[PDB]
Amino acid sequence: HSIRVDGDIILGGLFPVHAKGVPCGELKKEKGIHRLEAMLYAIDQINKDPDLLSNITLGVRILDTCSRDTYALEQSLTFVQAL
Amino acid sequence: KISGVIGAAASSVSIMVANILRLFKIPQISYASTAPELSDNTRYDFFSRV
Amino acid sequence: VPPDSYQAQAMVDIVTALGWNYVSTLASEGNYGESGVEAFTQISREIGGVCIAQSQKIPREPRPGEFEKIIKRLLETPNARAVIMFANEDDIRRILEAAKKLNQSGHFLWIGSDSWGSKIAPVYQQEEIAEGAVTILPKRASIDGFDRYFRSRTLANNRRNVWFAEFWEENFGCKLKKCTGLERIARDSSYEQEGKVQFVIDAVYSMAYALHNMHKDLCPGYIGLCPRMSTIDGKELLGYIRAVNFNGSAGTPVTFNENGDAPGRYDIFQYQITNSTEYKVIGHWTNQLHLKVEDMQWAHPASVCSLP
Ligand SMILES: N[C@H](C(=O)O)c1ccc(C(=O)O)c(C(=O)O)c1
Repeated sequence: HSIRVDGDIILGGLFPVHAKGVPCGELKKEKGIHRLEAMLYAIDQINKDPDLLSNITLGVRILDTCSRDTYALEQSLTFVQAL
Repeated sequence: KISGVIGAAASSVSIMVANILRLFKIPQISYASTAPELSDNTRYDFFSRV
Repeated sequence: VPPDSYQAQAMVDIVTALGWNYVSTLASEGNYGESGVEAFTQISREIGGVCIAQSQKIPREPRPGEFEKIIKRLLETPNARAVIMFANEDDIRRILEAAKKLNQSGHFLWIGSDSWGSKIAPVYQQEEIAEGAVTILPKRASIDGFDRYFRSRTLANNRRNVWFAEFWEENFGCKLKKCTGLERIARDSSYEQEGKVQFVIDAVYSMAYALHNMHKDLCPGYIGLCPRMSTIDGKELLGYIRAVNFNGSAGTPVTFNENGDAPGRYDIFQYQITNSTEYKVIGHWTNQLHLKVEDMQWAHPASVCSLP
């Protein structure tokens, strides 16, 4: 229920994979899947691309918003759990 | 461990605090906040006012 | 993406270019619609020359009979034929179908925001009631590399995506009738790349350069993560984020101003119905309106409060 890719510098993402329900509802094929796949593609390009962030790996921490404010607040909390 | 909060005064402050107290399930009672949008049980469920 | 103040300014410019001065607004509950309509009202008053008849608000939870009531209040002023909308797709579709039920075809002249855009769903099976609508969208282009990447994905190779199984189940209408899982995307099912994909990739690259430049300054000649760059300070990284300049995936430049905003650049579409139906580009906005009137096709109608 959360996408991990490890790396030296870690970025976070928030995308509406599911619709607003029940907290969550139906899958969004276009607004949710295409966009997170695009972020993963961009990360892969940067990592494979030389002379841009050379010898430094980018990872990802991708979460779901479910098109709601409170759910995104909880996911932001898991972003900031380190402090 | 906090079991209940005597709320804030301004409505905006109460809204901001309630968004988190909802997540951690802590009752809130306010003494001065009168915004009509705090009567919605779906979004502000642990909020009460005197 | 640019803020909605520029979109409101473009809408005012379109209205004043079309010779209209009597309009009614329509907004959905929330930050987006209300803020957009408020910006439109403030700009239109300050400039002058455009008068607003009514302002209506669509509730978040629509009670029965809401859309008919909204249409009937709009018809209380019959010289206000232009409606400026900041509304979601479902609200737009329901408003259009309520207009069709009350038989008001041709009365209203729609001007919608990026929530309308180029979407088939609001106008599907309701072409006549939504013919001639003018919409706005930030400029964008399709990316071929992402298309190759998405068409090459399978269940075996794409395992880092936790939700990919559900997408596979829904896309092909199968259960993992049953399916063997050997289906290929864009061959056995319809496919078209989403609109904001570019804006996602650009965003990622905005980090990628902003970090990189930092490592070129705070880490002179040291390869890899630095002892001082281990603690990446957010406040310092903000300046590097806001002072970037590079070419994006489409090839257009990417810049931020002092407030972290992209410059306003828009395309204008009109829904036209010929003997197929499409959204046709009729102009653009790059801090000054560039609109073609020779290529506009309505069922031009005027929205004026009284004739001279
Ligand atoms: N009910 C309103 C509100 O909802 O904000 C309110 C709340 C608190 C105060 C206060 O600080 O004493 C006041 C006031 O200025 O008298 C007004």
